[PDB]
Amino acid sequence: TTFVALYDYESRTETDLSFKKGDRLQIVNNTEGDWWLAHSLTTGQTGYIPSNYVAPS
Amino acid sequence: TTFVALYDYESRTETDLSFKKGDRLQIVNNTEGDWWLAHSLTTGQTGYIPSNYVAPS
Repeated sequence: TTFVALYDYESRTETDLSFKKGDRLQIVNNTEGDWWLAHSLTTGQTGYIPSNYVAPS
Repeated sequence: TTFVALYDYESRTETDLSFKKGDRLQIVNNTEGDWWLAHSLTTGQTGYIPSNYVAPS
């Protein structure tokens, strides 16, 4: 299964991928799962987490 | 809806969130969607992309 970029995206960090509209991309299986933007009720910090690391309460 | 960390995770960049096992986290709605690890067929580069930016071929 192959995706196609609908928009350009410029990498903002050392871990994201830049692409131009029309580029073809393949998703890569990773242990961590999809990454979610999350807010910590425990610490008040906010940022991306690996979804396979968490569970519904 | 509130998640709970199953494991500790140490932030590796300026955008991820550290947490300890047992911490409580809330997912945050973002424009970008979940982030996926992707491999570019166009450039051969690899890294995380915002999923709302791409579509099935």
